Amino acid sequence: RSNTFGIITDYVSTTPYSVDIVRGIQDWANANGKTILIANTGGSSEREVEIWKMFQSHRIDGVLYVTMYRRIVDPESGDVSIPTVMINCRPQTRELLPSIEPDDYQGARDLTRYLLERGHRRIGYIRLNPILLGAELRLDAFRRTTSEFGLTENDLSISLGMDGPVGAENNYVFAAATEMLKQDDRPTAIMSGNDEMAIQIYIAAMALGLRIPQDVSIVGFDDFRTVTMALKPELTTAALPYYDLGREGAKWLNDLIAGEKIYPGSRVVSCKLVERSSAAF
Amino acid sequence: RSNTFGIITDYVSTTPYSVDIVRGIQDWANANGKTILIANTGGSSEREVEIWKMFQSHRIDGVLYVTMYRRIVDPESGDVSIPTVMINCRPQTRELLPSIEPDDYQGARDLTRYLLERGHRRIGYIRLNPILLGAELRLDAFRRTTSEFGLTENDLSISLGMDGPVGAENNYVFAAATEMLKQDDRPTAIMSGNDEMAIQIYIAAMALGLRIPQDVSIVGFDDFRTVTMALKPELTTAALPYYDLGREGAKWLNDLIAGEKIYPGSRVVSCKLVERSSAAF
Repeated sequence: RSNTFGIITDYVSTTPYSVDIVRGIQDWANANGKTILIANTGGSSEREVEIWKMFQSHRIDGVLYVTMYRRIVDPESGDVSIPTVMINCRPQTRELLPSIEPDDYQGARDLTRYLLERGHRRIGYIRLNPILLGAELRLDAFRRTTSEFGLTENDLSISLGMDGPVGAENNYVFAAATEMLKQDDRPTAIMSGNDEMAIQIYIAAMALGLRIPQDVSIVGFDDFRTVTMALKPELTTAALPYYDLGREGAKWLNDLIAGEKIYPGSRVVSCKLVERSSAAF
Repeated sequence: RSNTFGIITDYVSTTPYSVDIVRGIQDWANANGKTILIANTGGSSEREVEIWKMFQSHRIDGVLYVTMYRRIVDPESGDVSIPTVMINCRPQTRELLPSIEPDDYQGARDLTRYLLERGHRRIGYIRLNPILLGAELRLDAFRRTTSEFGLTENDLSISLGMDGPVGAENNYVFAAATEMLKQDDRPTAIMSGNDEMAIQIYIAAMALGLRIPQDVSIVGFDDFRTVTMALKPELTTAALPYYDLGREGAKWLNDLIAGEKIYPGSRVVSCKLVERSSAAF
């Protein structure tokens, strides 16, 4: 046993909004006497194969396969066999490896219900990049939760805010939010695909003389600290349990490495609704 | 030769605004046939010593010692000897190792001159965490550049925006910017310690009915993409050459590993002024 865990990640050099998983892994590692080595594939199957080979060569005890955003994918390990736990992603092949992911659907559901229980009936939703699985699941939740409550597609204002390659998108959130807020039947609440996008929606609203809670409520998603605590009023959002995913994933890998009869399958960790002050009745 | 470079970083799990250095290193590595393994010290001398030992054990060809923010520090490698190049930091011991850093002073100087050449005479500056070397150097530049031009301390509005442990500060940027903008002799331009802080200054200004370029110009620092392109108007700033620091640092390490008579000493890469539309005459 080298007591070294290897993390194979995909887009960490271009996606720094998921480092909290690493933070969770590292924190757990420091409390359990293990060292962590990180390798990035950049999304290349070729380089990934080579990385697995490298880890075998270095006698890594286990691997935490971590994706920057939620994905469904089978790792490309060639002929390498090392105990592995997937975090923030799920294998394409049923039960190929144990996995732990955040519940985008539940989070969006609870955030939508939050607004509904707060009197909002005309709700807007500006979509995160459609290529993202998480983006679509959050939208799926918004659509059904609002229908289950009674609102009709006619009470909603849904618009795309961006498209293109992740982390290099054609971004028009500000323009989309502006059009949405200038509508004759202006929504009273707007749900942002994620916290990052909320920055543009806050500016769009204020640029039209609207006061946040008072004139329009805004909620985000992720609890990306850099943003949520920068915006004023403080942004009410759904926190992706990244830190916990990392800590839980690491412990799980540790038990798997030590044997243990832990039925793999998939674990899904809930997203905590973080109530701040960007929404009003 | 393993053709593997190791990156020893400090606060990457809690500071994701410097991943671009890694992006630059990784990009160079992919174009030169090398693999990159990353290890984080979390700021612990103890864990760092152990990490150097680990790298020696794994036969890493060289190390890129990268700090999340600009620092002056001697690596704690114990008895380990491996070709090393420092990036975004400088050794405490004169010429202990080659190093390449961004020029915070030059960047702040050019950004201050930018405003001065644009008619501004009453300028505000909201300070980044004073514990940060970079924060102080940018302030040093603002102070002398404004004096060299002719303005007096009396024409400036300088205030702290935060303090405490980096990445866990007591943050009052919004409140400080609000007080500053409510002054009877309101500054016409405000320089933000960094781009992240600009989010709060934009909101502070708009919350008072002020229009950005029209009523008050705002410039930032870093060119933290997540922010600069989210704020509207687009934020004029000084770009920290992170990507280039990584690419240059990696090449430099490569030459050092291959021998080459490259006088170590320190290299300082300029910060590019990125003109957008958050400032007006």
